[PDB]
Amino acid sequence: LSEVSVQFSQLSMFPFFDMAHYLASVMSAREQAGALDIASHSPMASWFSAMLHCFGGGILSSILLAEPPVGILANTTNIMLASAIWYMVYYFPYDLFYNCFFFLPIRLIAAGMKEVTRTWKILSGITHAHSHYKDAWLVMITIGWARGAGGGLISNFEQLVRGVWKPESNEFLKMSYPVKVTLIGAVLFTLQHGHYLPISRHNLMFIYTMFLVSIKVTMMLTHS
Amino acid sequence: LSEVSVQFSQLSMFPFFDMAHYLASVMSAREQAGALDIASHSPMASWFSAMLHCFGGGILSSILLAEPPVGILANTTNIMLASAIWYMVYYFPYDLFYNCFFFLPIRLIAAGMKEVTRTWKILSGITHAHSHYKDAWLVMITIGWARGAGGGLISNFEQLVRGVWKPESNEFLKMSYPVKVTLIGAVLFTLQHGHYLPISRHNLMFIYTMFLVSIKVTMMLTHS
Amino acid sequence: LSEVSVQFSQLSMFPFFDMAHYLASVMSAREQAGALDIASHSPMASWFSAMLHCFGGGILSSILLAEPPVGILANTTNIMLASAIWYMVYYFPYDLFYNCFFFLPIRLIAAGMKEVTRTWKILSGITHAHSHYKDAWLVMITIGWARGAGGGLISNFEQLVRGVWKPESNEFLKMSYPVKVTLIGAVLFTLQHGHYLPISRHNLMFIYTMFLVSIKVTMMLTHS
Repeated sequence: LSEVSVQFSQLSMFPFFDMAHYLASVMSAREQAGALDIASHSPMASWFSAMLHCFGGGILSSILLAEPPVGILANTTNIMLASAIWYMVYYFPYDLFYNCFFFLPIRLIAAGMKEVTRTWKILSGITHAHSHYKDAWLVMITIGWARGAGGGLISNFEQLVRGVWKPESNEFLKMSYPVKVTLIGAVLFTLQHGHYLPISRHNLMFIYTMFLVSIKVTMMLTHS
Repeated sequence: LSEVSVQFSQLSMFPFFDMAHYLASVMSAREQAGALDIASHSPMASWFSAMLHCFGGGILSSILLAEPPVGILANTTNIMLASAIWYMVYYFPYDLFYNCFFFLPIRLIAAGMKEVTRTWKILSGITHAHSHYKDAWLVMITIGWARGAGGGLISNFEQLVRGVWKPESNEFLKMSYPVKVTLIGAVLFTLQHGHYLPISRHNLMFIYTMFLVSIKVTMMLTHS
Repeated sequence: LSEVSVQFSQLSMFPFFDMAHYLASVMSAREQAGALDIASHSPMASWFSAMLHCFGGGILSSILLAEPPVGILANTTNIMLASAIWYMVYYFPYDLFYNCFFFLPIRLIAAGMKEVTRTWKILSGITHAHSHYKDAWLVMITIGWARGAGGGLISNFEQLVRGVWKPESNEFLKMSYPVKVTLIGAVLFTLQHGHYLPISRHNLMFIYTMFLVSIKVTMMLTHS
């Protein structure tokens, strides 16, 4: 029944899903060590650290392609869409916002939708790298990987923003779960582009997103 | 009497004022902790650290706009104009140069003129961001702020140049005086170009520069 | 006998010599402190650290000229030509690869040919900076120097890749031998393109390459 994958490919991420990636990234950034004290004594550094979690994919993909990183800041609709979630995750009265979204079902849905935004970011970078370099496989893998787990790769300098400098925790030394999955996804969809992978994009799109959501759901379920 | 602000808007900064910003930035870089030993044992690192104080506004504004940072190095007239001040601040015979400009009236004039160069840098980055992005308010604020206090934002990596690594002293954690004033100035003049602020450009230019020079003059006076 | 310098001005570096620079850079990167443990437990970090040694010249010259650093990754022939040397230097059976190239005559030839690749990289960056900026001397010096000893200037962040952070060992504080030689070469050949240096390009090319190979051969001979 390939008619269902065609319906899944018509999804738009501007309203609902972009907020889910921004919320899951800001909440996961708050749950990190010493992030509450940053927002309590320095809202500017905690906000910029949240933007590195939300738009880290577009920032790294722009720096690697010699594209202006301020161009991501031009979309005032998206920047304000993530800043409002940041202010509510940290500075909501009675912390009713975080306590509501920390609930297990709501946290599963929000995180699972961020996994969906990761897919289109990978394909965005792969097709965008194709616009700059035609059949260069390594460029498309790099930019698609840069948009999939951008915040995970700038995580070393993102830690430097909040104040913690950990030179021993490099992403290439121990590839974390999201970064290595984005690497696998970037390679697969580059072969999907490259036509070396015998499957349509939309079917590979659906099965990779499902294989990603199912794992993180299982992780968040087996963790609590 | 708005006829005086029109006369003030006609200042050219190429001869006198650019040297004032370069001198105030190089001298303030020397007075930092452990800067004399850098120039005495490694003139290369102290010179580059001085260039990050002088041209830090243009460097950060070029990196944010994907513009070549080496383009700032193209103006050999400006680079030599700051390197000559660097060599005289550190390596002048009998230190007659620094001892002359460390005098309170001369230090007040040189620093007060750097406050004037900060204004045109803010407006240069706001109008330059307007050339790249029409009515994007956040881009004009970012680039105008990047040229106002550029050396203050790269201060973390500028410290890494001389050899001091302070991951705890982030500019976003505690906003210093010059950086936060440039932020206020970048926001005000951005509302001016967007015509959201009910005042002419020339008058807002003059009152902001005066409000800036008067504060630093008061600071340098109340400090000695 | 200027008839021999013309025959030398004609070496093509695509087959033999590019592998020599990649081999000498990867082997010298392995001989660094704690580099074997990186490749044994984190092949991704050791590979990227090896690429920063091989293509650090092109990477830094691209970042300084606002050119896409991923553009160096487009040449899959050159990237695979260096990654194969990386895998054989580290993961060859019985380490027969490193033990063969660590032999003194073979190590002298491989390192001496990397010194030849350094020459064309300096001239590549000088002529490339001439294409972006006509008679800008400082830009031609910077880019030619950026291609000559690129891995030596990103060495601070390259150390951050493998996991070691030394904020005290800056290249400008104590200029190493290869970096300061590339600076001298970048200045000499910049005076050549500007015709301020009374010598033909081909002759200055040959005498500078010989003066560089003879020194490193003497160093490797007096070190063992």
